[PDB]
Amino acid sequence: AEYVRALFDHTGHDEQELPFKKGEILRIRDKPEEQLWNAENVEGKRGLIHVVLVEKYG
Amino acid sequence: AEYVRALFDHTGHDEQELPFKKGEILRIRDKPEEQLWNAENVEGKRGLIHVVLVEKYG
Ligand SMILES: [Cu+2]
Ligand SMILES: [Cu+2]
Ligand SMILES: [Cu+2]
Ligand SMILES: [Cu+2]
Repeated sequence: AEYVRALFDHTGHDEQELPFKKGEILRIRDKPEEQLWNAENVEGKRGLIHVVLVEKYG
Repeated sequence: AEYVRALFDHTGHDEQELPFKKGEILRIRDKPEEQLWNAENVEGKRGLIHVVLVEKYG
């Protein structure tokens, strides 16, 4: 809901954002392992996390 | 739902994934401009897109 707890260790890294043009059509990838959230950790660092690697905490 | 249409041009680039440890607690950032989807374009390129920059097409 508001908070999650990590089920595994995870090593930081980058992911790329698609470039696209106005009016371009895109298909959404809906497999669970491809879903991400924006998160913030105890030290204020912000970044993406994979939903499948965490669980609802609060 | 399944497909989106881009409302603006968007230049490709990277975003970082948080590193975290098993059991660590994280807060989810829920502002609209921080939400992303996984998408695929006409040429098979895969990448992240910002929800606020597109609209439901199909
Ligand atoms: Cu990833
Ligand atoms: Cu961007
Ligand atoms: Cu971005
Ligand atoms: Cu990762």
